Amino acid sequence: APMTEVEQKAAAGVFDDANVRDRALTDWDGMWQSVYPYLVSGELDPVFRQKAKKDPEKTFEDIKAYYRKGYVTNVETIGIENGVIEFHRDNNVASCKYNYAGYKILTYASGKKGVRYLFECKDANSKAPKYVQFSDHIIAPRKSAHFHIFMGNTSQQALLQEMENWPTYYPYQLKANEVVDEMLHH
Amino acid sequence: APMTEVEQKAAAGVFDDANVRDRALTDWDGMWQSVYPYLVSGELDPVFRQKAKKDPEKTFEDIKAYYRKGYVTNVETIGIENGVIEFHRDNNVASCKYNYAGYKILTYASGKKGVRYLFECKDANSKAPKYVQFSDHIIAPRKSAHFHIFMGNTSQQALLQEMENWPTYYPYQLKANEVVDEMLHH
Ligand code: NA
Ligand code: NA
Ligand code: NA
Ligand code: NA
Ligand SMILES: [Zn+2]
Ligand SMILES: [Zn+2]
Repeated sequence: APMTEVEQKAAAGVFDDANVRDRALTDWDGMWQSVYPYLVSGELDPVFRQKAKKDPEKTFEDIKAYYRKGYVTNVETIGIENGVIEFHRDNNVASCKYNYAGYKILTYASGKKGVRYLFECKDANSKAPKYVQFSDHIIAPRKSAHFHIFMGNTSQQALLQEMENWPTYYPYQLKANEVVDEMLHH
Repeated sequence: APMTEVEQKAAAGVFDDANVRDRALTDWDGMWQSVYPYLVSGELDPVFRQKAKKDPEKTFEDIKAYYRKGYVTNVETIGIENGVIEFHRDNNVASCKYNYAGYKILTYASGKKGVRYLFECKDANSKAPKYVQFSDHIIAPRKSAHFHIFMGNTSQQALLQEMENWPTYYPYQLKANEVVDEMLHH
């Protein structure tokens, strides 16, 4: 099902807090690929060129740099199924069963808002991040099309303060051109 | 009289063409100062810092550079009264009686729109620019609060293509802090 007007506005960072709801980890079920490799190859260049073309105060160089810092990660693949998140970091792999920890509504310096969905790995000897936060422009149950994930081992509160790095994941099957297509429209 | 909702939207580059009307040169009557000197002194820095703070894809450096190219001019003062525009360019002065040449509605790369109000100096031995275009976020008769002015000697059509340089003028009496105040709010 395509987006209602309330969902479209919420995706653009405009929503009433009263509409925000809990979501289950299953919203992010599936196999996913980091888009960072496509920034590196130059394959996301059309996205940044359109962003630049549309705002004369911006430059390609600066927009790319912002997304470089945003996307950068060595976790190339993430798999989510049956309450478990699996992380593929170069040749290291880790997984853990995550417990839901609620959501947090944020207001950004821009005046736009977003909701993060918080999860915790409750192991001692897990190599997987203790704290994970999903942010995907959705404020109520809906299967994700792509997500940013904040990963940390210190606390949720501390992770909530991270604003510059947000490794970003699209469905594993997509090629670079389909990722670009979605970024330019969806 | 403060702005109606239609005027506020039009100032943000959103309007129906059916609402656009001719304006008389008297809308720009008064004495005016270039804001370029205030960019140079650093006194516009708070404006660019707010612009940067509000959009993480932008930088201060790039925003300032864009406005540097926009504001740059040696025409420090302009006076308008009785159908005549007077230009003070360092120690040179020129003036001419301008005839109204209509308006042109433009759509920018950003999808925002604006209206330019066209005037011509019809002399041979005038040192004043032959073609002048006012652009001030107003689409119908209203006394200007500040304006961009495109100045050229080649043709109106050619001047219509200028997008990067737009020397910008606020009422002559204002100090730097009042200019900043207006830029941050009005
Ligand atoms: Na509310
Ligand atoms: Na769970
Ligand atoms: Na119309
Ligand atoms: Na006139
Ligand atoms: Zn996104
Ligand atoms: Zn202006």
